[PDB]
This record gives sequence, C-alpha cells and structure tokens, in this order.
Amino acid sequence: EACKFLHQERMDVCETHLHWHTVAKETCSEKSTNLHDYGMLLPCGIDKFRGVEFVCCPL
Repeated sequence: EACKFLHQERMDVCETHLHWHTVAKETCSEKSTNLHDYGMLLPCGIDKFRGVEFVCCPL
C-alpha cells in the first residue's frame, strides 16, 4: 500500500483552515490511514476556503 491523494471541496459554504484540516484528518482515518500533508483549495472571503487536497498514508 502506498499513500493516497484525495481532493474534497464543497459548494455550499466556505470554511476555515481548522475545519478543512479536521476533514482531511478524519477522512484519512475513515480509510484506515493517517493524514500526512494537506493544502486548502479555493480561498473564499477573508480567511476561508472551499476545499482541501491531502495525502493519506499507511498506518
């Protein structure tokens, strides 16, 4: 098993770095992996974003 690169965004709300970091961490965990790195997508407003791309790696 190698690491998996994933992209998740949404079109209904903008959210903070904390929210997106939380999403990435929890998504990796749901797939039996640990988040290693991530970057937000689609900066919105003054301090928010509309998605995250991230790399989940083997436990």
